[PDB]
Amino acid sequence: FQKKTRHYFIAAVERLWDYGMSSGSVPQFKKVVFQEFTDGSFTQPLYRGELNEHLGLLGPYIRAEVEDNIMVTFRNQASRPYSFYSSLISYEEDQRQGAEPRKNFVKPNETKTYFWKVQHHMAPTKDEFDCKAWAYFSDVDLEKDVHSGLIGPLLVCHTNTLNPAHGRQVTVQEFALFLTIFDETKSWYFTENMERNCRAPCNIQMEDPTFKENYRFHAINGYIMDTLPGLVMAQDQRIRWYLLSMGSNENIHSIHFSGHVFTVRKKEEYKMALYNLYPGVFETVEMLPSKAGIWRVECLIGEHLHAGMSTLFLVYSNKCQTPLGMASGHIRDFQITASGQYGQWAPKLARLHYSGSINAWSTKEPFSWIKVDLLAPMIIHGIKTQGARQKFSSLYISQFIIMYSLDGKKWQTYRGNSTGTLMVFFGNVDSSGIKHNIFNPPIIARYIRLHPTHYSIRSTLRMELMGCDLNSCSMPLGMESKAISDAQITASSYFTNMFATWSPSKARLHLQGRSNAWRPQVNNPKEWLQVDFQKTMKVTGVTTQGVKSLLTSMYVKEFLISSSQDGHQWTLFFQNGKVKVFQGNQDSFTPVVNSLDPPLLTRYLRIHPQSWVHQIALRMEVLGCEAQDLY
Amino acid sequence: ATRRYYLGAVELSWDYVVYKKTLFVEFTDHLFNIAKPRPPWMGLLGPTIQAEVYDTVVITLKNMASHPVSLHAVGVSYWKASEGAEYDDQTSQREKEDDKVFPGGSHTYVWQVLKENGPMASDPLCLTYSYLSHVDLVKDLNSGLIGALLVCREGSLAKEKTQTLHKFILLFAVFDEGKSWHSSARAWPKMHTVNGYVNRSLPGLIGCHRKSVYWHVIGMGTTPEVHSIFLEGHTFLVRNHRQASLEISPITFLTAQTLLMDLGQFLLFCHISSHQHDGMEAYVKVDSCPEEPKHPKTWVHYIAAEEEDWDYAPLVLAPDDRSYKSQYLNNGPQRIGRKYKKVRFMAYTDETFKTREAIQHESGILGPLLYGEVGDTLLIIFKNQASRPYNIYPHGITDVRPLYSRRLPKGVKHLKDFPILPGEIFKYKWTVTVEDGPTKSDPRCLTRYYSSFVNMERDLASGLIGPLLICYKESVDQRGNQIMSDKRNVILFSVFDENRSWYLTENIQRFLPNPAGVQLEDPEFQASNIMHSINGYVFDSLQLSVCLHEVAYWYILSIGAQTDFLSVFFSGYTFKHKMVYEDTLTLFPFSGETVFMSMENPGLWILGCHNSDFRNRGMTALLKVSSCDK
Ligand SMILES: *[C@@H]1O[C@H](CO)[C@@H](O[C@@H]2O[C@H](CO)[C@@H](O)[C@H](O)[C@H]2NC(C)=O)[C@H](O)[C@H]1NC(C)=O
Ligand SMILES: *[C@H]1O[C@H](CO)[C@@H](O)[C@H](O)[C@H]1NC(C)=O
Ligand SMILES: *[C@H]1O[C@H](CO)[C@@H](O)[C@H](O)[C@H]1NC(C)=O
Ligand SMILES: [Ca+2]
Ligand SMILES: [Cu+2]
Ligand SMILES: [Cu+2]
Repeated sequence: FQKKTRHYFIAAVERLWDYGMSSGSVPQFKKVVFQEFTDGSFTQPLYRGELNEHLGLLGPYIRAEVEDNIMVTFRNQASRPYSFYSSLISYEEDQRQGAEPRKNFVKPNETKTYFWKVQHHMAPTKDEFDCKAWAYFSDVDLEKDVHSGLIGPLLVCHTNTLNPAHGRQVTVQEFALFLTIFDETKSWYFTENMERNCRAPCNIQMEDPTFKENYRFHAINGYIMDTLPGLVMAQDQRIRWYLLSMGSNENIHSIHFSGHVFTVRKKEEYKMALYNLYPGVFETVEMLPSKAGIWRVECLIGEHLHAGMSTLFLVYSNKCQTPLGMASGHIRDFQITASGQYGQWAPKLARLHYSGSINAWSTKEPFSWIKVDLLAPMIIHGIKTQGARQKFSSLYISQFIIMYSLDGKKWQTYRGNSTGTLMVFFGNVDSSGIKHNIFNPPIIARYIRLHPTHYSIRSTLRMELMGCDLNSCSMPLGMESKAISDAQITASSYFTNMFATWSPSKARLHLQGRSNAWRPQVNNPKEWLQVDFQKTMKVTGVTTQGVKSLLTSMYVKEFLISSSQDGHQWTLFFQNGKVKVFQGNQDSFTPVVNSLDPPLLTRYLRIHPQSWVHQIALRMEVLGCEAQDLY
Repeated sequence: ATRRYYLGAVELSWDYVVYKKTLFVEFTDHLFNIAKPRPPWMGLLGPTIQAEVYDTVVITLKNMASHPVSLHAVGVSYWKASEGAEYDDQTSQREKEDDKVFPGGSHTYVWQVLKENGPMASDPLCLTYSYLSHVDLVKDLNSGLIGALLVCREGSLAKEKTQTLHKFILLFAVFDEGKSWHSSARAWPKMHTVNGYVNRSLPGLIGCHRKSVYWHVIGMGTTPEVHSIFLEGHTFLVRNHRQASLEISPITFLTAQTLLMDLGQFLLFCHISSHQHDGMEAYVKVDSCPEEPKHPKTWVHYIAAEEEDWDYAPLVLAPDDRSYKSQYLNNGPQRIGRKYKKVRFMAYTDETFKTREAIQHESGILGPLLYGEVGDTLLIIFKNQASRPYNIYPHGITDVRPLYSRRLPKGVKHLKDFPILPGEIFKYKWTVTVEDGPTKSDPRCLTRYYSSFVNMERDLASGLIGPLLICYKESVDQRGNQIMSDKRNVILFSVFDENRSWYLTENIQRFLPNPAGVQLEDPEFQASNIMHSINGYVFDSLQLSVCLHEVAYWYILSIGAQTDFLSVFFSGYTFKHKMVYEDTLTLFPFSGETVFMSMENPGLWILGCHNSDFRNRGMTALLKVSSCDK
């Protein structure tokens, strides 16, 4: 086992503070930040990857093991000269000097490079956690250069805890949180007051009730409206939080995570619900967020919450993963706007498995792409990609990058875990190369673009998408797997003779047999089918289908639904007006992505067939999970 | 088991003749019928609700108020069909209705303790947690919605049906009636105090004497407003990390315990200058009981209290009107390096109080370094040699009695009271026992101090300070006693407020030239004597000499500089306080804490404090490091 000398080519720049969410007069701000670069030629901005964009308005992670080497080759690009500084900044020896100028001063465009053994001084212990947390900042003016914007995180780890894959991850997933209350009586703000907000309509409020950051700034980074971005995590892979409060002498912040609890180490490990962060106390704490769905972090301190801490975080299950609907989707959903053409057109028809000669996407275009409006912010875990087949020609796409938009306006590229600059994806190899790609960290988007990086004869594609809703649990409730017993379903009545028993206990999304579905004794609209969950459930929607009776076709064309808590009296389903006329089947086979506007919370679900084909015939399935149990 | 708590929330009128709120009721309803546990310690408190590791609690709140009011937990898990917290957690129709109980509503509550939120292997038998209400966090609170919520291991219903425990919930809380539900003319809204028991108000009950009493203590407020709480006996649970005085901030709860002596209803401070006047108080009647139907050292100190002169900034001086530092000292004419007349403790050789004790020009103003391990006895023989009379009391030990007798100076209720005039000498006995010393957890030497107590700071501020060290047992045995135990060294973070000093205008006829305009009480002049310093030395005035590879403990405290706390600095250096490694020490105004440090970073280091609004008002020193010899 070895030691490593890990440099970090890092600098200090500016841009600053955006708000635009929903909650336009918005102000420009021009504070300073740290920024990680690519090498000594300080060029590549080093795109902030999906895995660490929570970091956002502060500096990049600097990381080391025990018996290690830390190095910083630093360039300043700004007005007021700044500097790197933390605790273990173990300088060395002595000099022919005048009372020891040990002053660290980094003038603009000059390069001050420093590097030092990171002794067990900075290390966490056998009593402690897999990693401790430390701050770096500019010490030119520790007072101002903190409201200015040179907050930075530093991680010091046990030996054999990091990776080739950069950073750590042995059931890890880390996040830093940077709670200050920024203020601009600090750092060059003069070049803001009369830079923006003022021209010939000026001379309004000098320092009287104007307080422009006690008008706003209550940081959890500086994406701290009442919403900052990158809090993505798997509802198990137990997450370590790096809480470091900074600022002034009112900057106590007492943070917690609703409906979650975490453990802190010290002497031992003892369990806690919220932590009075202090200025200068760099907390590490871990938790196992075993409650799925969508939550938030808030500094519980009354007046702090009410001007910017209610800042969301999301937990998904990864036991949720259904095809997002490319067979079961949207007849001719979305495609492109010029990228894509060849008679036998683009999507319109670029789905996975689509049989025929006129089948899939098709463009001899060096600059190409396709676009899917998922019609809602969605979790996308992966993408099954495949190719087509020509005259006698094997043609497919061999390489691709994946961009996404959550909004439609500002896009960007992708950086699946710790890759490089840009996440290069490997295509197919033939005309049936189903190369199910998974998104290492997931993606939350509404739009996805696929861009070819090499093709066969034409940039040629057919594809499906993996994922599901934030957690509207788009996962089969148990009709298919038969987690719901044959006992657990009755119907209004069942057809039965000798050569058949089309009992309710058969209504199953794909079921073969002689009597392979549910059928009512006779045909009435006031006829129904009833699932009983032996507990209280949440529902996305019911997947319907008909039967192949070897006789003739049989399926249900339109239906209604009813809900109950008691299981003996029924409050049925509604639109925004009258009852919901449900868009049902049209064949012996083929299922129906038929879901519900208000997710229905119930335990007794009844299907109400309205219009049908030849007889009323049902093979089906429910999608969902469960909230609380009954009460 | 499966627990239910059918209790809604109400509007009530409050008192101890000023101020009426909205509370958190207690009642057995299906409608609106009386039901009360509250008599004693229960102030404004939704009933202390208790659930064990594996259980499932069902609060159903019936709302009655002009208020839209919620119910929201902490330390517990639940479904997005509770939480009781409005904001877009995506939440379908019925999943948001928990988030805000529309005024005069009604809603059920789904609460779970899993294994993952029960209390850790080794810590508090039973965890401190509260139950809030948040629609408008600021409003819902200051108004008066808060209750206690406890959670702990498999056995309350079964091992408190058979076990005896003395436990209360003390709600250290600061409601501000200007931030209430509520909104010529001269008298705008106010309060600030414990359990809801104002000013000096007292609540209710006590616990038995010969054993221990546990309190789940819930910190409160709607602002960053720190406290520091005391009474007699040590308050040793934090973990079994063993603490001088419960120290409470914004929103805080961990849970702590103490022992007892007898009936003496013990005094209950918030003990800070600002919070004081409008402060928190309560008693404790410690009564008799229902349930019965290489040895120890002997230390010696001859100390005198004695008047001298103090130059806060001798070594370095460079003033005019040239700075904020230029302004300091005597805001008339005189204003250079700053000289005042102080009265600091100083020890002598023997009863013949003659031989000057060679001083420690690093401890500046500080008293002689007092030390005594568990088991020892301090015979502290004390002369006043300053006109305006004072005494000596150690914040630390509890067995402090005049040497020879168990008398009380002919008249007073206890020694930190009135005794010792100019001239006269008193022989005091300080006996130190295991209870006031460290433990198998702490450091081995907790940090404490002695003030004088004839006046509080109208004493202290004028110079009456000295470091008291209480320690674990050891002598050529125990741990770390084979070649040497490297010396003891103290830093004291102190703002001296000359503006209060018992040498007030004495000092103005002195250093200040002419009182020919005898001006007093002023904007800038009052600020001109608030002396933020470390050991009297200020503005990088006498730093400290040390060297590299050298290694020993620092003992540090905050005294006199109150109203606020101190995060404390040390450039490039890092310490092992509480056997973790942190780089900054947060310090209250009680604040006794004990760090440890491997000195091996050669150079100038700007020791000060992590707060950059005093370290400019002075409040910094330097430290030097370079190889030695031996
Ligand atoms: C208890 O509260 C009352 C509230 O009025 C305090 O009374 C006055 O407080 C003002 C503060 O502006 C002071 O100027 C006076 O000392 C008080 N005047 C009166 C009329 O008594 C009172 O100080 C509090 N009691 C305590 C613990 O001292
Ligand atoms: C180098 O950096 C600083 C940034 O403010 C500035 O002084 C100077 O203009 C820069 N040099 C260039 C781009 O010529
Ligand atoms: C990428 O990072 C995530 C983070 O937890 C991890 O789960 C995944 O295994 C990593 N990808 C690889 C190396 O397959
Ligand atoms: Ca909710
Ligand atoms: Cu806060
Ligand atoms: Cu107080």
